[PDB]
Amino acid sequence: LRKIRAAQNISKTIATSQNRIYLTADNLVLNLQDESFTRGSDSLIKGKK
Amino acid sequence: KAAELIANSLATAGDGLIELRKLEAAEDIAYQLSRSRNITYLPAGQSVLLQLPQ
Repeated sequence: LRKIRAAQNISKTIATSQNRIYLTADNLVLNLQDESFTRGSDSLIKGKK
Repeated sequence: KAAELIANSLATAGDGLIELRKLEAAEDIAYQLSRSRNITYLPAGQSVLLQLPQ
C-alpha cells in the first residue's frame, strides 16, 4: 500500500487542472445635465409696442 | 563542483544515498512539471435579511 499511496498522490497531483472566467462589474455612471441645452424656435415676425 | 560533491557524498553515503537522491529529484521534476490544484464552483450564497411578523 505504500505503492498505492504514492500512486494516489502522483495521480492526484498530475490530474488536477481547470480554468474559469469571472466577471465582476456593475454599471454605475451618472450623467446629469440640468438647465442647459437648447430647444428650437420657428421664424415669426414679432414686434412690441 | 556541486555535481562532483554530490557524487562524492553519494559514494560515502553508499548506494542507498543515491537511490533516494534519485527519487528526490524525480519528485521535484514531476512536481514542477505538474503543479496544480482546483476548485470548481456554482455561484451561490446570499445575504439574507428577513422580517418576521409578530
